[PDB]
Amino acid sequence: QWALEDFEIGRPLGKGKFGNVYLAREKQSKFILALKVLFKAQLEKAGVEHQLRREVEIQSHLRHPNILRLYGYFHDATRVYLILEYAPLGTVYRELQKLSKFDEQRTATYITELANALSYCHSKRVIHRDIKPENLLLGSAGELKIADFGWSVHAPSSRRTTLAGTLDYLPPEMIEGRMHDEKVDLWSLGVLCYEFLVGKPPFEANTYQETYKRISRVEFTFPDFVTEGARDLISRLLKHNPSQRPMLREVLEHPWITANSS
Ligand SMILES: CNC(=O)c1ccc(Nc2ncc3cc(C(=O)N(C)C)n(C4CCCC4)c3n2)cc1
Repeated sequence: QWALEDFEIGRPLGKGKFGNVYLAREKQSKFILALKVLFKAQLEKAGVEHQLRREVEIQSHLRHPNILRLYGYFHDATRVYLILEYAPLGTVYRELQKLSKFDEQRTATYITELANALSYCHSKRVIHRDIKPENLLLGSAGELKIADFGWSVHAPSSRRTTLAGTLDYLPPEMIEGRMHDEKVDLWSLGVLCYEFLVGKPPFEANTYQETYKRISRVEFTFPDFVTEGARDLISRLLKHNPSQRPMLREVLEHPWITANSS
């Protein structure tokens, strides 16, 4: 069906290792959307051309208000085109840059949305979404959208590289090279809850090497303003042992979440 001729192209919203994301508009409907362009040369060089095919099929069947929708896709001789939902308010990472840190009501509301999205994902055996805030977008209603599909893409305003942000969110079992399961998403939720409340991710260090040690040894501390309920949820999510991490339904029922979420 689709071809590049079906779209008007506007400015690049961001750029990544594999290509760019453009503001775009379907000509007939004048619908605004995000056109993600991946260069086949880059996909081939990295050896991920088979992984892209699988994730396109997965993404084509994920339908949830807090997951960025894939409308369709096509290709030409040099490029793959993903026709994505456009999230008009940008990344949560940028919101965090602007506000420095989130209050407990905003944080608990965002965590609720993500826990619901991740529960849906898990129900389809979809695990390990990279939910660093650079991959979380804000829809027109301010609702969170998981948008890690098709690899990282940064806006010009970003000050954290793809490798650094992804490392900040990696769980000990994947740094220690062990088997992992869907509990990696619970770990990521704890890192995110902390970054939301603090304005910095908990294991940030000068070097990647020190960050590895801090993650593996779960070495993090709380600023004085983090309330006891927030400490309790974050401490349960950032357990080294994945079996000790709560179920997503237990996150949603956590007293700090229910007391503060919209
Ligand atoms: C001052 N305005 C802004 O910074 C702004 C930035 C993006 C949007 N919309 C928007 N909509 C859909 C997307 C899909 C991606 C993407 O492939 N990611 C891996 C996440 N991205 C990225 C592009 C670069 C930042 C997120 C999307 N971005 C609106 C406003």
